Amino acid sequence: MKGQETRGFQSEVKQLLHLMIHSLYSNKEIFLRELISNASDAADKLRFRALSNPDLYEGDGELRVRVSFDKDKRTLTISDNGVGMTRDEVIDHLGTIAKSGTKSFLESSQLIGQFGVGFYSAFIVADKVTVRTRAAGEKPENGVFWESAGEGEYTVADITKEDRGTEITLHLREGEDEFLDDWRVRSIISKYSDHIALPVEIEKREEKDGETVISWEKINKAQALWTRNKSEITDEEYKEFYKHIAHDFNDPLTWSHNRVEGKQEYTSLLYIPSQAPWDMWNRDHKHGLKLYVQRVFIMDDAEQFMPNYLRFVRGLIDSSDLPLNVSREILQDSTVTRNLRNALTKRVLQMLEKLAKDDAEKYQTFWQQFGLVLKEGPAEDFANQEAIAKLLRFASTHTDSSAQTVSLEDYVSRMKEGQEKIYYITADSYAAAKSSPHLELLRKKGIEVLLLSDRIDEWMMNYLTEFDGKPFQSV
Amino acid sequence: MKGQETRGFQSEVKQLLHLMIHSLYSNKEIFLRELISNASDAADKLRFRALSNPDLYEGDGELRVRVSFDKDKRTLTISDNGVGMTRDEVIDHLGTIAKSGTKSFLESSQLIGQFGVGFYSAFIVADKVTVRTRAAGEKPENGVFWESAGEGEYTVADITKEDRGTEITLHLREGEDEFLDDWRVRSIISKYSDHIALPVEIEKREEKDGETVISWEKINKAQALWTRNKSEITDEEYKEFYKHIAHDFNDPLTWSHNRVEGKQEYTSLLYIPSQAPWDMWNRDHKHGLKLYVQRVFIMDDAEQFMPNYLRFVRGLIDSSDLPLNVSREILQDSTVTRNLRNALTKRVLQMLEKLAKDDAEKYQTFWQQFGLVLKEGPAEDFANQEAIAKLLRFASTHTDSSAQTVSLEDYVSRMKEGQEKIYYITADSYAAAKSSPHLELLRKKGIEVLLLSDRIDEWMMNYLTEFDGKPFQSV
Ligand SMILES: Nc1ncnc2c1ncn2[C@@H]1O[C@H](COP(=O)(O)OP(=O)(O)O)[C@@H](O)[C@H]1O
Ligand SMILES: Nc1ncnc2c1ncn2[C@@H]1O[C@H](COP(=O)(O)OP(=O)(O)O)[C@@H](O)[C@H]1O
Ligand SMILES: [Mg+2]
Ligand SMILES: [Mg+2]
Repeated sequence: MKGQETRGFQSEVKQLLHLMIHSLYSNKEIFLRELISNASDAADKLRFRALSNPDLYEGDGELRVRVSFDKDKRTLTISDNGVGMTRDEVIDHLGTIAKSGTKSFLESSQLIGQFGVGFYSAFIVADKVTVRTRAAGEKPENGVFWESAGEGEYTVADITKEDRGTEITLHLREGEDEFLDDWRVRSIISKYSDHIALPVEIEKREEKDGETVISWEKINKAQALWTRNKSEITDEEYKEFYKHIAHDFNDPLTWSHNRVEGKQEYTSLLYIPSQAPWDMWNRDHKHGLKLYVQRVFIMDDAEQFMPNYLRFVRGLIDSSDLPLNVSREILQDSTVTRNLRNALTKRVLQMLEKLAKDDAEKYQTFWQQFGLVLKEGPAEDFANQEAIAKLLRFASTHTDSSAQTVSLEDYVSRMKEGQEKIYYITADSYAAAKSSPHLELLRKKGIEVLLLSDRIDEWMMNYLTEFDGKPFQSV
Repeated sequence: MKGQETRGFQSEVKQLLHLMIHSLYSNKEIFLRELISNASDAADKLRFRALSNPDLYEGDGELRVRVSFDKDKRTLTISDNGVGMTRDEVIDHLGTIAKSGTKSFLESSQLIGQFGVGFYSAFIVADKVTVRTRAAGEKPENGVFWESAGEGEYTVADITKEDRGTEITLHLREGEDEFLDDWRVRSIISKYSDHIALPVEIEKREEKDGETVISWEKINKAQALWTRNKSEITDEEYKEFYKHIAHDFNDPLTWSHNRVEGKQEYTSLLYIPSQAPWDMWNRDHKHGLKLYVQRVFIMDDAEQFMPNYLRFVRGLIDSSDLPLNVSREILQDSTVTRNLRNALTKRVLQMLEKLAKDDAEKYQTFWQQFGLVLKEGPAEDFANQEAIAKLLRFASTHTDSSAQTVSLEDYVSRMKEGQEKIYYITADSYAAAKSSPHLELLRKKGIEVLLLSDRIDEWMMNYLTEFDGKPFQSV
């Protein structure tokens, strides 16, 4: 094992780790979920490359993730046999962190703020993590090694490893002996893996005379979630699975699992978040559905199936109309895309309509988080303009608040005589529109006024020129 | 009085009449409404022609219908200075009709059923009707006289009418003296004239010392009803106005009044008849919106603003983006037209939908009447397949009738944890269909199956294979 080198974590990473830790000891069972989520992602990566060249499965073609513990060495080990990593990859992915989290770090009993990051979840429970990975296809003499007390630096070196995949060993802190108990760990892997197609085995040791008797019984049922029938899939499974594909700690507000067989044979499973991603307002930001084909994972962040004013959506698409060779290029100049695209655009509005009716408190959350993104909507897609206006919420004079708790239908159902219109006011701050003008001309008569004060509102009212009869007019 | 000639009525007019007099004696006050209504139509015609050739108003350009009565002679006279008629016009329009069906089988509690008023309603109240008229642009020696007792024949002749227009005189049947009363008559006009733009003036007679001064004073507000604000229009006015522009005694199921103003500047006012016209099915029937350009009437029965799937929609449409020259032709290749046929097509649907929600009984009534034509829809309007389907209804398996009670939105409210479904079934009448194959098992599960029996159902199904969320299918 020669080639030892030591690096420094991005100045902001130490700021994440040490922070995230205290912030999550409330939910520490997490790491075990995040590693499996990753073992799963590592398996799809393999099956993908394997399409192109089916020899990467050199030997075993049955992917799986194994858990086990040295009650004596105080360790827990999770080892899958997926793509595995390359040394240069090890340094890119593990060594760093592709995303962001600095402009907010210096701000703000389960203290969370805004989710940490998958893999490092491990340090909430381990004071030393070790990885030994051997990339798919490559040589067993180029296995890598990554060690880190997570204090501030980490180490890499080259090693050998016959088997392919990734082996992660966590050296538990003191007062974590829970994860060295069969029922406890078993319980957790049980709880965190139903949404996962990858079989999840767990080490079983039995003393049947002679030597020792090792096994690996799977706790996992194993079944691509979007494959089974809604009728049998529970909400627990629907929620964690979202977390899985969304790479987010929080839960979702709702979901639309749908199968379709006709002109567009696909099978979507979109999700509606609950918190807006911290990096949602800067150009380079991941958005798009996890694209599948013939149940074969292909690409991620494929934005070409969702119109811009719906970036915030999340989920997969198990199409069958797309060629198994779909590229990032092909997709953009595809008709089956443009079709699927619009066919799904509606499914999100339908999912939203259904939401706003069943749980308003959940919908209000939705509105707050993704308010200004849905608004730039009827400004370049009048196709569905009505459904998109109904989904819209505003701040009215009926409420003695800045609370965007009013639907346009709420506004109509409370009109009077001397009607014909929905009057608004376009200011800057809620204050600059609730008292700073001349709505009083109307207040003296008893007519409702929509107090709009969000930067985009003015530009939006140039495309929204009426809502079911009653036209819109400024004051 | 030269040219004197008597003529006989067509065979069903002598029938239509006698039948009409008893069927409508409940509403005798009705004739007064129909003469002013016609007087108004004359004022329109004139202004229309007046465009191309302003000589027509020859000097007297203040249009108005004047009502008066005489107690000792016992007559009620109505006279307008509208377009007036010529001898050939008279004979064509007054001596005949264009509204058949063939019955009168009910002879040998009011009996209305389904039939057309118009001019003849005058006989309900009058045992003799006289008409002196002289069309615009015609030497006064070209006046025309028409007189009939509604008994079977009529008399035409030439007279000299220096005045332009039409003077109608009724000799009231005995026991009709309640129409010689200034207050009863003055109340009827008022009730039937405030939804009419043509000033309606009533006569006045006084005793100014040995002399007799004849006043005339408007009783009317005289304003195009689609020009006023939705708020100042009584539901009564909307329904009278309906009878006006639709030439139908029956009230409408609903209406939609809208003043669009932006790219497309127009004013629409549509309605949905309480019952399909007797002569509907017969491609040689007149459907259409009455068309006005710059508050000037131009033409009736213009088909170009409503798709064949919504031909039954009565109503008018004032416009501003069209030229005071539109003709049955230009509309064919005009873009402003098409854009309205769309903007409006998508306004009928909203009215239809607000109908299936404010009074579900009228919608049913509507469905029984025109459903069959609203079905031929999704086979041509793909852009509105959403609202269309949300409208149309069928007979189920949960229903004890051929009666089309069930809507597609309540088959989902009454759909269970069984699956993704909206099963339908074809055949002929409700008969050879409710008792046929593979409907048994779907039953053993407690599932419903929309039973189709309409000659078109299967064809129409083809184009509507979606309906929000749940996907369609046969059995
Ligand atoms: N078991 C594994 N096999 C291969 N790559 C892995 C594995 N675990 C983690 N990785 C790599 O680490 C990267 C970052 O991990 P993570 O912190 O969980 O964020 P994310 O996985 O969502 O990208 C992944 O993109 C992947 O390249
Ligand atoms: N006062 C009038 N001035 C001119 N033409 C008239 C007048 N009254 C009736 N007419 C003509 O005679 C026809 C007969 O009247 P009516 O029974 O009401 O049929 P309609 O419903 O089309 O008016 C009218 O359509 C019109 O052509
Ligand atoms: Mg991850
Ligand atoms: Mg008439």
